[PDB]
Amino acid sequence: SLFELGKMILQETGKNPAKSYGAYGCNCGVLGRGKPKDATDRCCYVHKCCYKKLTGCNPKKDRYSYSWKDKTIVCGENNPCLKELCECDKAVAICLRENLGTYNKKYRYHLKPFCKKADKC
Amino acid sequence: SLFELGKMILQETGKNPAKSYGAYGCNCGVLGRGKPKDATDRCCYVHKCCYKKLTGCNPKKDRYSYSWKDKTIVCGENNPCLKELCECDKAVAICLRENLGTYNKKYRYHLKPFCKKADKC
Ligand SMILES: CCCCCCCCCCCCC(=O)O
Ligand SMILES: CCCCCCCCCCCCC(=O)O
Repeated sequence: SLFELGKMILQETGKNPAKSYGAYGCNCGVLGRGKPKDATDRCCYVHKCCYKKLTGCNPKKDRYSYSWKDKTIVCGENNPCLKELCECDKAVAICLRENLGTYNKKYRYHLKPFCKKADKC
Repeated sequence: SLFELGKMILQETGKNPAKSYGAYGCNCGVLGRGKPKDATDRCCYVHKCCYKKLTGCNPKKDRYSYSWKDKTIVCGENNPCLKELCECDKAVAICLRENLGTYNKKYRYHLKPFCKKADKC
């Protein structure tokens, strides 16, 4: 759920997730997708497309277990849907950290309604 | 200072530092040293002996800079004493994470005044 997602982002990046990524660009955080602005935003585009394959579970509210083991995110067993959910979230947290070099503060609080429409996943 | 030390322990172990290590065994956290109970406690014994070499700065209150860069603690330049300080702190955080497998909850709130005296550093 959002609680696990946010924790993973903090562990990987060292940054407060709500603040750095809760409204970044056209795809990170609240709302749906749009044309990416940069590589951090493209990480969040892939992540939202990752959620589209999740069958019956709720990406926003279902909790799942994972542990931070030798500084790596390891998705616990859980059920089929929660496992894929955890795997979506781990991959966006790693991608956000990988692209910290190009993170741009000007997109931090982006006006999402003016984004160009996104391509189909 | 304590703020950097706690943050490093959280980043490496994923655990709330105050709660897990603020009074652990005979050497972690408050107070001085004593005979170690286990490997977590020996990490904190080494750490406090690391602090004894620093007489030109204050391990508890002086701030210093460091960054979490690709999930590794990197001590910033700072001055001679703060650099060594950062280096003591980085090594205890890594040691505490390495010995998480044997962490024992029975020593979490240890009665330190009954510890056997420690060997000289
Ligand atoms: C410790 C953090 C508590 C939960 C905060 C959750 C905030 C999630 C931020 C989502 C942005 C990333 C993106 O959309 O993938
Ligand atoms: C985010 C944490 C805020 C600062 C909390 C500092 C607690 C430091 C705990 C010391 C225990 C480790 C030992 O003695 O090395």
